[PDB]
Amino acid sequence: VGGYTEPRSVTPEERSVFQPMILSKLLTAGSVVSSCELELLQVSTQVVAGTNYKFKVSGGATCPGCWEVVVFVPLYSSKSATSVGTPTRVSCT
Repeated sequence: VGGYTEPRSVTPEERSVFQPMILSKLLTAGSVVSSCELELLQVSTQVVAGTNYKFKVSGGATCPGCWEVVVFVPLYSSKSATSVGTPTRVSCT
């Protein structure tokens, strides 16, 4: 118990919030170029003291490849901030 849900489709509001956070992280880590079209393929969630969102993301023509990236969203009543994890390269299959 306490593991991830099965992957699911990403909501419009989730794309709006998390896609630029994940792009910014991949860009600052030197993993993608600034022109990268990044797609959130799916998300799996784990409820802790807050929520872990595990994304599988795909790059477009200038950033081909897939990464797994975990984002932590804490509870409002917490001293902790929203944190993007370290991206890991994964197979798109």
